[PDB]
Amino acid sequence: MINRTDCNENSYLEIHNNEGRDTLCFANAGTMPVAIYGVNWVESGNNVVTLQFQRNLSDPRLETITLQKWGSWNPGHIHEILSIRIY
Repeated sequence: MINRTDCNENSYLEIHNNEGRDTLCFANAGTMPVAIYGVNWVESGNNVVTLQFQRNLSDPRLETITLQKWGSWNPGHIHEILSIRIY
């Protein structure tokens, strides 16, 4: 039940990789597999959402990150996003 939204409000998750090149606003607790490479920062309005991405491609280095209300993520260009889970 997850779909790519252009953020029609100010309280959702938004991942902008490629150095703020392509942003993806997700909504609804829906949970689907996504692919986001080069993660610079992620948004997390007043909603708890889990982000599933693989740190390294060659290795199955799976990493989980939970964004709290109004939480954001600023790693430094992530390989690619695996899936996205919303609570």
